[PDB]
Amino acid sequence: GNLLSKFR
Amino acid sequence: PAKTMEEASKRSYQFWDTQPVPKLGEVVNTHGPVEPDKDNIRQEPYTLPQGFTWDALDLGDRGVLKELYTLLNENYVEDDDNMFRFDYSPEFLLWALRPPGWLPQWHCGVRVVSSRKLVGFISAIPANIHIYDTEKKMVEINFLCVHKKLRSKRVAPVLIREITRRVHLEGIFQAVYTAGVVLPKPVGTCRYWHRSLNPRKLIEVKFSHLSRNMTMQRTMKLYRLPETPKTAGLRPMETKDIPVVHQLLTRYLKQFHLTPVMSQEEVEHWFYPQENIIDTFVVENANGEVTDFLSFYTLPSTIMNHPTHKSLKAAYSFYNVHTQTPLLDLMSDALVLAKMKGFDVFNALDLMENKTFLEKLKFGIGDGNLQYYLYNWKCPSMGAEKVGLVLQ
Ligand SMILES: CC(C)(COP(=O)(O)OP(=O)(O)OC[C@H]1O[C@@H](n2cnc3c(N)ncnc32)[C@H](O)[C@@H]1OP(=O)(O)O)[C@@H](O)C(=O)NCCC(=O)NCCS
Ligand SMILES: *C(=O)CCCCCCCCCCCCC
Ligand SMILES: [Cl-]
Ligand SMILES: [Cl-]
Ligand SMILES: [Mg+2]
Repeated sequence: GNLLSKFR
Repeated sequence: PAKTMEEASKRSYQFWDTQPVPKLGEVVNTHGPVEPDKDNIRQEPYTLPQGFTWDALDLGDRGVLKELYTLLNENYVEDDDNMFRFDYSPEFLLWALRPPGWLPQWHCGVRVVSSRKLVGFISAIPANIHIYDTEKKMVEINFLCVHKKLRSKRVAPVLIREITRRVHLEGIFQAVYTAGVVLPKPVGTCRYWHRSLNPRKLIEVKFSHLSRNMTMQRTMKLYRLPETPKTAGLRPMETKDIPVVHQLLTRYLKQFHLTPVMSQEEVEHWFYPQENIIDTFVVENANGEVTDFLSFYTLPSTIMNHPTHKSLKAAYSFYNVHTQTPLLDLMSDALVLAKMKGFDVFNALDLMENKTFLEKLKFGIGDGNLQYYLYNWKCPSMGAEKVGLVLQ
């Protein structure tokens, strides 16, 4: 599946 | 669940050690299958825990599509801090799960026997995949999901084995997939980057943070974009553009080492614009020739602290092909178009040539690695810039 990323 | 290769070497994989994938930390110098095509396949479904049963989801039934939407909306992938959760729409799910060649038996659900409640899912769709110097009919695996109340009970390995069996029955013995966790064994590792479009909202819901040495007023000015794109001749993709988009994409992808091989019918499916799902814009020049195109799909995320509030609207870079317009200009126009359409953030991986524009266009690095994997195909790993495949 996809990954839900946000700003480091 | 290891999210780091250093964590991963200090772990053992009771399930993945049984699968035809290379071992972690082994360097691969060959190219080919781990195990042969099977000339007889298990006819019976794998055994589920007592009280659960298999089902094949026919998404053409609106009620069943809504059940899948609800399972994913409530139990699918969250960000690392459990503040946001993917909110795939029903119409998006139809786009992602019914491409040319789809099979309903490859929409593999798990239901409670007594209530028929949907509590697990995994899907396969067919894809032709070019990997180094070989083209293989494969499947793409997506939407692996187990209800939060069913976790840590070994249901995910059963889901994986069952979709494997159902794909084997159709004569296919390789697959491609992505994951945020490190498993045996990534063929490439990619990182998401993010471009603020609505900085006020991103900071308010804590998707981003104010740099502490910068004010809000300063941040709004820094990320402000023009109101209209700058590239001459940019317009939405139309039916008449399907052949040239196909031709442009096919030639552009040859430079990478892991890519889809799309028919013209697949190009129509994956790129023809559908509001709130997929956007594609072509550059048609002064000669009437289409020379470039950009595309992004729509994937909002629930704000878990305020489920009442409107989701965070994110656009995901899909495939961007340049032959006359500089890629930097093409992606600048992608940002302006996404802003125009009301997105809060524009996401892109560091694969293909994306590293050439991410910093220049004021993207910031994200907090998660997306690993790419092949099943039953042992080949050398590659750098992100050689990965030319984007999933949903
Ligand atoms: C991912 C999910 C289905 C795993 O189910 P789970 O109950 O947490 O884990 P289980 O007890 O059922 O089984 C664990 C096995 O599955 C493996 N596994 C865990 N997550 C996996 C994933 N995303 N992809 C492939 N295998 C995975 C584990 O490595 C382990 O195998 P191992 O013994 O070799 O290490 C579940 O946590 C979930 O739905 N999470 C939210 C949605 C999600 O992240 N989907 C996948 C995105 S890539
Ligand atoms: C994200 O949802 C991807 C989850 C991937 C789970 C593992 C899939 C392994 C391959 C199964 C199909 C094999 C067919 C030959
Ligand atoms: Cl279906
Ligand atoms: Cl390797
Ligand atoms: Mg090609």
